[PDB]
Amino acid sequence: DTICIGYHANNSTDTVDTVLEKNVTVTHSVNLLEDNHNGKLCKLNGIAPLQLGKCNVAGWLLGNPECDLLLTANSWSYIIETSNSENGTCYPGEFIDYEELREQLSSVSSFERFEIFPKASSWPNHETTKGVTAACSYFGASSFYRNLLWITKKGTSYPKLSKSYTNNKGKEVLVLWGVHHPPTTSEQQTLYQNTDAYVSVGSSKYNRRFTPEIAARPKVRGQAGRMNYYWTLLDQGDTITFEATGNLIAPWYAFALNKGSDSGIITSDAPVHNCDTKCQTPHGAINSTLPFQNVHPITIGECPKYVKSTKLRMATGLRNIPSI
Amino acid sequence: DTICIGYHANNSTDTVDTVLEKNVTVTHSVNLLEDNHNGKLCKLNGIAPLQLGKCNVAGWLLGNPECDLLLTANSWSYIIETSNSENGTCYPGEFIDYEELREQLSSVSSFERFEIFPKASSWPNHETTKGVTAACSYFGASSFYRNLLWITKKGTSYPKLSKSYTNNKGKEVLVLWGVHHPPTTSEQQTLYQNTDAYVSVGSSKYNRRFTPEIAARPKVRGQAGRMNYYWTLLDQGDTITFEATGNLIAPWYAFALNKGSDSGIITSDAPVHNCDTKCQTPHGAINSTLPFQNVHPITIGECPKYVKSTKLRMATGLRNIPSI
Amino acid sequence: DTICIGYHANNSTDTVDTVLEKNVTVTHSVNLLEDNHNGKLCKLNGIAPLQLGKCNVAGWLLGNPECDLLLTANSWSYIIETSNSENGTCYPGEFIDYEELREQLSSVSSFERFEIFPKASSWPNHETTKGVTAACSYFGASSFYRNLLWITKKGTSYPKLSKSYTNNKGKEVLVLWGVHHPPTTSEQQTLYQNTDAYVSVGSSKYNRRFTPEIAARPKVRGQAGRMNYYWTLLDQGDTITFEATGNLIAPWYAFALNKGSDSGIITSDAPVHNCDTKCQTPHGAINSTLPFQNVHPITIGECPKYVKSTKLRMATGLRNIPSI
Amino acid sequence: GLFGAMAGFIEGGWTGMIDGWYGYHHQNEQGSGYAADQKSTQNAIDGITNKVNSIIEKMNTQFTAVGKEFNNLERRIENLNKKVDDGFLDVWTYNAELLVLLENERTLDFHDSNVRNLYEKVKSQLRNNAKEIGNGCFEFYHKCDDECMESVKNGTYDYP
Amino acid sequence: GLFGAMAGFIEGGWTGMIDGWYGYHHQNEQGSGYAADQKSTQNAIDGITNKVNSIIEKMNTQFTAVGKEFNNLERRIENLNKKVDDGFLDVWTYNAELLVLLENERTLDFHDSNVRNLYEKVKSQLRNNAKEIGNGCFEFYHKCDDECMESVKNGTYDYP
Amino acid sequence: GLFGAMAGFIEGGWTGMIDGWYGYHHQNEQGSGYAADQKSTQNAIDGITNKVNSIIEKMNTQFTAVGKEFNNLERRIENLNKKVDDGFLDVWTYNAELLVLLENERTLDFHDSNVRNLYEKVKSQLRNNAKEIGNGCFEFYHKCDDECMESVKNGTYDYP
Ligand SMILES: CC(=O)N[C@H]1[C@H]([C@H](O)[C@H](O)CO)O[C@@](O[C@H]2[C@@H](O)[C@@H](CO)O[C@@H](O[C@H]3[C@H](O)[C@@H](O)[C@@H](O)O[C@@H]3CO)[C@@H]2O)(C(=O)O)C[C@@H]1O
Ligand SMILES: CC(=O)N[C@H]1[C@H]([C@H](O)[C@H](O)CO)O[C@@](O[C@H]2[C@@H](O)[C@@H](CO)O[C@@H](O[C@H]3[C@H](O)[C@@H](O)[C@@H](O)O[C@@H]3CO)[C@@H]2O)(C(=O)O)C[C@@H]1O
Ligand SMILES: CC(=O)N[C@H]1[C@H]([C@H](O)[C@H](O)CO)O[C@@](O[C@H]2[C@@H](O)[C@@H](CO)O[C@@H](O[C@H]3[C@H](O)[C@@H](O)[C@@H](O)O[C@@H]3CO)[C@@H]2O)(C(=O)O)C[C@@H]1O
Ligand SMILES: *[C@@H]1O[C@H](CO)[C@@H](O[C@H]2O[C@H](CO)[C@@H](O)[C@H](O)[C@H]2NC(C)=O)[C@H](O)[C@H]1NC(C)=O
Ligand SMILES: *[C@@H]1O[C@H](CO)[C@@H](O[C@H]2O[C@H](CO)[C@@H](O)[C@H](O)[C@H]2NC(C)=O)[C@H](O)[C@H]1NC(C)=O
Ligand SMILES: *[C@@H]1O[C@H](CO)[C@@H](O[C@H]2O[C@H](CO)[C@@H](O)[C@H](O)[C@H]2NC(C)=O)[C@H](O)[C@H]1NC(C)=O
Ligand SMILES: *[C@@H]1O[C@H](CO)[C@@H](O)[C@H](O)[C@H]1NC(C)=O
Ligand SMILES: *[C@@H]1O[C@H](CO)[C@@H](O)[C@H](O)[C@H]1NC(C)=O
Ligand SMILES: *[C@@H]1O[C@H](CO)[C@@H](O)[C@H](O)[C@H]1NC(C)=O
Ligand SMILES: *[C@@H]1O[C@H](CO)[C@@H](O)[C@H](O)[C@H]1NC(C)=O
Ligand SMILES: *[C@@H]1O[C@H](CO)[C@@H](O)[C@H](O)[C@H]1NC(C)=O
Ligand SMILES: *[C@@H]1O[C@H](CO)[C@@H](O)[C@H](O)[C@H]1NC(C)=O
Repeated sequence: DTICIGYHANNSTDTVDTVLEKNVTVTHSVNLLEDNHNGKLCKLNGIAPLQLGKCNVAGWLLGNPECDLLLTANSWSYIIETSNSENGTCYPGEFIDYEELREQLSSVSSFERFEIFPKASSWPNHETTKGVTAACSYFGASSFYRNLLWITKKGTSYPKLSKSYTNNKGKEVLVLWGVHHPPTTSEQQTLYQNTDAYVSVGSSKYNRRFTPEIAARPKVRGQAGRMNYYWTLLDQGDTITFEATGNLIAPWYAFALNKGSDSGIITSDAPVHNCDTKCQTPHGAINSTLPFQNVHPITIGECPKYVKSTKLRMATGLRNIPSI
Repeated sequence: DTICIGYHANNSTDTVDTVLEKNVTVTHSVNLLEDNHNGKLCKLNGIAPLQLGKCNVAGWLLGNPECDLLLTANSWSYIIETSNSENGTCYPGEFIDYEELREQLSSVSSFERFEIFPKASSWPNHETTKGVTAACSYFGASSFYRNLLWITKKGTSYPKLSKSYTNNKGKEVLVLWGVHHPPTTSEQQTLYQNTDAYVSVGSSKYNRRFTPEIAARPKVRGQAGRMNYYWTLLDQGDTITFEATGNLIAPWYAFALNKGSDSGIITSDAPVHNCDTKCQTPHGAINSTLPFQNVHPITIGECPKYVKSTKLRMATGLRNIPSI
Repeated sequence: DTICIGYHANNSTDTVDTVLEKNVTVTHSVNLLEDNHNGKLCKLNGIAPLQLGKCNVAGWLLGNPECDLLLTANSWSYIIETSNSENGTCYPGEFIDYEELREQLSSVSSFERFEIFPKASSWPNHETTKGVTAACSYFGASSFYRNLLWITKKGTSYPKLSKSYTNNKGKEVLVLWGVHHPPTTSEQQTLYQNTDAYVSVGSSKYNRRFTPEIAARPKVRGQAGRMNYYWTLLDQGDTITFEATGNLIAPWYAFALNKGSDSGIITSDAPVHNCDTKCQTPHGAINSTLPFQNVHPITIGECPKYVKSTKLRMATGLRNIPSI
Repeated sequence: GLFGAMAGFIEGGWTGMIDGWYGYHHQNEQGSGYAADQKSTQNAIDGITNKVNSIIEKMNTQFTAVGKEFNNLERRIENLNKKVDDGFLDVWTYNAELLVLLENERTLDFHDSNVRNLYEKVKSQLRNNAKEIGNGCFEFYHKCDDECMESVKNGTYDYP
Repeated sequence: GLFGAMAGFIEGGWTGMIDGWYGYHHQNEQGSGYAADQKSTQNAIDGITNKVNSIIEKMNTQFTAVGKEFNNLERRIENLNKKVDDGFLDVWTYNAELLVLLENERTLDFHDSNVRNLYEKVKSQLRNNAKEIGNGCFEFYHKCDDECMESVKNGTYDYP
Repeated sequence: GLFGAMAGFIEGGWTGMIDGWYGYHHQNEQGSGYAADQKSTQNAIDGITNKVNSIIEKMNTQFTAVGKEFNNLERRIENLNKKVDDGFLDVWTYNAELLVLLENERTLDFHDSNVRNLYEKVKSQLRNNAKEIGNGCFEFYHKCDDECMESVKNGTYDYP
């Protein structure tokens, strides 16, 4: 008669590493490194993202003629740009504080596009029907952004215009605008007459005044002229006043939005399907259960610390030593 | 006859957590998480802070009429703003590089306020007695900052003024000034005559030239005009030169200070009592003995790493298993 | 007859610290803290650095007359400035985005200095032989930077100049230039005639227009006038256009470089010998074998995490208890 | 391992014991078989389970977007942001890596320790009523039917 | 625990031993009482004391002001600064949390180990001159007056 | 230490054993001398060697330039950059410092454990054929020539 005390063993082949030994076969292990993803762009916390496709953020906000499908944008928890998002500022120029804007609009609760300064009778005694270019061509034809209006000299006189807007939308209002810069002071006059024009933008929190920066410069996608795009968030109850004697690319449509918390912009070509998630990446949705992730350094949400590891397997059972 | 070897036990109820078991009663433990504070704003390393009260940093430096009690400021290791610190730039405008200044003045060894450009005879043939506004009203009456002087056109002529100052204080000198921006080019003339005025500030390390940025803008706390406030640290032996044909809000009083190391600005309504400390927070003084703190993410001094923990109790004694 | 089982002991005096005991003598230990260096400035990954000596980066790029030895610069993995690198912008002024440039040029694969705008016949009907100053004196004589050309009014007329350059070098081109700012509008005319001159720089990615910022300012190392230095990286195939009616300090020599990855700038007086290394510091080369280093917080390359430790000795053998 | 039992004086695992981690294997005139020691097994599971939760549950994380976007004149802060990202990810990589190594060592030792304690719990009861065969077994100096085998399993072995 | 003594083969604590962590309790014809083993207790205190200092003393900190202040056009770096603050505070939270868990395990094991060593130090001297009653006690096969009880306490027990 | 062997029941080191970490020392009518137990020594070396590599190999690092350069109007981010540098270097300082302390404890315990296991491996074979003298030695109740001494060294000691 005998009795032996011993330990378990099985067909397991999982191996873990220890301080003293590499690859030790164990009866039971658990993985702490999430390295799989659904290769899809999901909803972050139950709120679909915003797809721009061929358009990038600048093209979407300005109203590039190739982003007509984006004129209905609504809600979104994060923005998606594609390797094909090259349609932005069709008319050459610098988008002032662009990154900063991209960052601030990464997440939006409510977002409504309204006509702040109606093209139809808003700038009488001013030409508002020639503001079109070949750079921003829509279906072969010459066109222009859909949220800005290219006001140009009437007849042969460009009278000083003035227009204000008060935010009564009960929420921040994104007001975009631009200032055109002719290549020559010869054009500055054939377009805006006044060869000393200025564009001023006033608000209880704004005052930057502009003047045309004429300069011989290379032609970009056609035009040698340039357009700097500006923006500002108009607080509830505040009034933004525009007055200019030329070079003003007036706001036509503005957006009344509601920012709560900020997220970011994912750039990927993965399909956008209806799935949920707490942590999202460019390659797809990642699980938020494990303490570590090695799928992508760049993520958005509540994510598992990114590590350069390939294996973080933790033992639960004991050494596996079978054989009868 | 017998002898047993055993271990200690007592009335202790302290519990600690271990890798394998939650809440284990121990005979003796030690806390590593500091989570208490004296609910008071102390002295950081034996040097009282600076209380602004109703005034914020901008109001204190510019000389807002509501900060007359702050005209004697001296030394301080960190600055205190209250939930009632709303008295700053009474006259609407942008305080250029404000954050940056707040940061740089967080700590000061010596700090003396002197008259750099005496109001009395410094700008003869110039009106220096009308520089007053309703926005900066002192006791019902119209007033103005106490460290700046609002120079305005004399009679109907605003001759080009020029004035220099050399830092012979044997230490950095903070020189504050402003540039007024009328809402209309009509006012630019009824105040400074020259409707093409400019304000230039020269130093061996400065040259930014200014021009009035007229623009129709909303009225803020009264005035539709604006005043941008500027500043610079004048190095020993260097000379700062001001010359202007209008729109200059000249420095009246400047500060001769001595920065050594930088700290920060605490914003809290906790009482300021005479106590010392190495690490201070918005809720009160924290102890610097333990490796961790959970009182407040924002601290100033040599502090215990902020953690989201509620309990970091370390065992010293053994498992407590009493009962006779 | 007897047999005892025991453990090793020797003459070792190495001591390590443990959770429970300080200084425990061990038979064998290993150091994990690298705290030695060759007190020399080596090659980072087999590519010598760039020595500026008396010159700093600004003096090297602009062409300060004291950096003539640096006109052949080639390749380099990191830049070396000395406690004697004080020869930069001999002519007083602000080097716009200087830090940013220093950062971007920290590492360069190929770097060729070419004549972009030949002094000899490039600005006919313009004075290109007086652009010299006492601040930038070369061997007692008055001189000027070697990569910029000080164009000044011809006779008594300063006609509007215009000149473009297209990057056909097949790689980024660093184009440096400056804008002179007279102290008085009286000099603005005796030098450039037009007392309303402007300097515009155009590119498919640039448009900043300049005007002279006249202002009474202190004299620095002689001159009271100032020169702001600018730069830009011209992309392959792009064209940079300069046109100006005065105040232009035209590019004379530009650089055609090849940036791949970025490194930094070491400032030290240690000798530069021909040695290699993965991690370099101001005091000398450091080893990259150990996980920790305490030689210098500031390093360049693949370095061992900097720690405030003085001793990180790890036990390998057992407690050492000799004596027979 | 650290405690000698696993791959030690009890050099092999029991593929036949399929209802627990640590247990017995008796052999008497009536039959033979394995039986997992339920108490030491459950306790071991609870502990490991708790250890795994800790390593997971203790990982705090807030909503965050790592990416940044800086223009060509913001190389300095773009690199600063890079230093931060590389920086933390160099910390979590060294920590995860080592936390597992060290905890894996601890876990295996824990099992080894549990076996040695079990073996010893029994070696205590039998005393002289059995001879120790250095393979983790005990041969009784008497008959031990299933009741007897049971008693030692549930630690209630009579007069020793 | 890991070494079997606490809440193991010596299942209870001695509320009556109030002058040390580990000790004895004799019982003979002259009387009874507890006595803390002074050497193993002091050494245990010194060690734990040293362990606590380490965990504290090893925390380096320089004067610092965490707060920053960025205007409405500095969201990017304000967030960068946020990533840094959340970042480090996610590191210290996971570290403190685990450092305690793991060190608490170590400490308790250390005590358990000290008891087992003590018990064994004695079990060594007595040998056959006493029978082991699996509760951490030894019953002498002879008389053991206070001198005798003493000798074993200060490890100088005669002929065994 | 944790396992009683080093500076414990085997209070001293053998300056005379120069071919291993753990071993024996026999004494019989033919002669005497030391002999390192090769298997437990090699295994101990392999493990420690592996432990040292881990602590080193697991340190990931990318090419980096810590320095930054910010002008007098960039104090905010210069300080942010400072917080980052001080920040990480406060993490690596506390980690290196403690990693060594804790791992040094582990290593010494490991050695101590290896000795106790060795001592026990032998104490197992000899059984009653030798008396234990609490100094880590065994005195045979019989003659043990060099063959015999050998057999116990390579764990093949006959009838016990
Ligand atoms: C003013 C307006 O409403 N938009 C016109 C724009 C703007 O004038 C311009 O962007 C201001 O910066 O210009 C458009 O394109 C024409 C314009 O670029 C002019 C240059 O001043 O050149 C015209 O093409 C020339 C061509 O360069 C010659 O070599 C030759 O072929 O003649 C043609 C015709 O003039 C451009 O068509 C534009 O699309 O933006 C026309 C807009 O109506
Ligand atoms: C010039 C000076 O020393 N300070 C006066 C300032 C400045 O002119 C002004 O800030 C420049 O930007 O203006 C003060 O207030 C008066 C001013 O705002 C003017 C507008 O130009 O309006 C006056 O009130 C009007 C009111 O708007 C009318 O509806 C009607 O009631 O008449 C009154 C009187 O004109 C303001 O009083 C100021 O306080 O800053 C007056 C300073 O003396
Ligand atoms: C224009 C040119 O090519 N370079 C000259 C420069 C530039 O005019 C100047 O930098 C523009 O900002 O000036 C040089 O130095 C002379 C200049 O500073 C003038 C001031 O306008 O003063 C001259 O010295 C004066 C001195 O100040 C008087 O007190 C007295 O002694 O007479 C002398 C002679 O005028 C400077 O020599 C320069 O080196 O930069 C001369 C360049 O040729
Ligand atoms: C929409 O994006 C496309 C490119 O992504 C723009 O067209 C450009 O791309 C062509 C190749 O597809 C190139 O040949 C040209 O650079 C250019 N083509 C044209 C239209 O001239 C297109 O302009 C964008 N839409 C607009 C008008 O903004
Ligand atoms: C001092 O601060 C107070 C507010 O903190 C300023 O007064 C404002 O606050 C009132 C409520 O207390 C509001 O009704 C108004 O916005 C305004 N009141 C006035 C005086 O018009 C006050 O102006 C500040 N002092 C100054 C002049 O800068
Ligand atoms: C080269 O650097 C030296 C200083 O490092 C410049 O000379 C200055 O230094 C002198 C002391 O060596 C001081 O007395 C002066 O400030 C100044 N001396 C001169 C030349 O006036 C020198 O100018 C630099 N080279 C140039 C012309 O840029
Ligand atoms: C492993 O063993 C389990 C239990 O018998 C069984 O369910 C599984 O199919 C086996 N798989 C393999 C590797 O054969
Ligand atoms: C298992 O053995 C070694 C571990 O270092 C290695 O060669 C092999 O890739 C490992 N594979 C596994 C099981 O991950
Ligand atoms: C706990 O016991 C100690 C020692 O007897 C005594 O000082 C203290 O008052 C007791 N407190 C409690 C919980 O009764
Ligand atoms: C003690 O027991 C558990 C631990 O998880 C919990 O329910 C309770 O809140 C704990 N309280 C203590 C002693 O902190
Ligand atoms: C230490 O001992 C070794 C081995 O005998 C020997 O090589 C060395 O010279 C000795 N050094 C000292 C400290 O005497
Ligand atoms: C050794 O002993 C103590 C450790 O705290 C200290 O006084 C001494 O400086 C230490 N020196 C060594 C060996 O590093």
